[PDB]
Amino acid sequence: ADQLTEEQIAEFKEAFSLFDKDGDGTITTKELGTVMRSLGQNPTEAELQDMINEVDADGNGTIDFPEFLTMMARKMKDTDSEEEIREAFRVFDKDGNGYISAAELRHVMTNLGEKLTDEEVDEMIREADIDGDGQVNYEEFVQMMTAK
Ligand SMILES: [Ca+2]
Ligand SMILES: [Ca+2]
Ligand SMILES: [Ca+2]
Ligand SMILES: [Ca+2]
Repeated sequence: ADQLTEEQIAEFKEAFSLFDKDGDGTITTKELGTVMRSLGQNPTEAELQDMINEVDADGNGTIDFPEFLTMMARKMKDTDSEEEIREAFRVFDKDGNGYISAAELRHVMTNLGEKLTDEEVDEMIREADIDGDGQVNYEEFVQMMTAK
């Protein structure tokens, strides 16, 4: 589904409180980055406050529960395993040997649902593309899909 079930909201409520250091109803930068460090990442507060601000409904820069449900919905629907990402990466890569070229990426993301033109594909790539090679790799892909 796109919308959450009473079981998932329940648990996104149990997670919400668990994360909260003060015990209020707002998550800060500091609170969530501590979980993000334990789940294996390492953003800074700054890199946190960025993605906080985008997803803020009210605007305030602290995370309320309907914006955690909006966050974690958008997470939990998309990501399965991480293994799902990998196999879907090497579904997208036509030959399969490494990289999804601009060409390959256009065609399969156009078959998926939004129609992309050349420059729409280039632009998706370019912001994430470290080599400047015009291809999207697995770490660039995982970075790219995270962003827009
Ligand atoms: Ca708090
Ligand atoms: Ca807010
Ligand atoms: Ca390829
Ligand atoms: Ca690249």
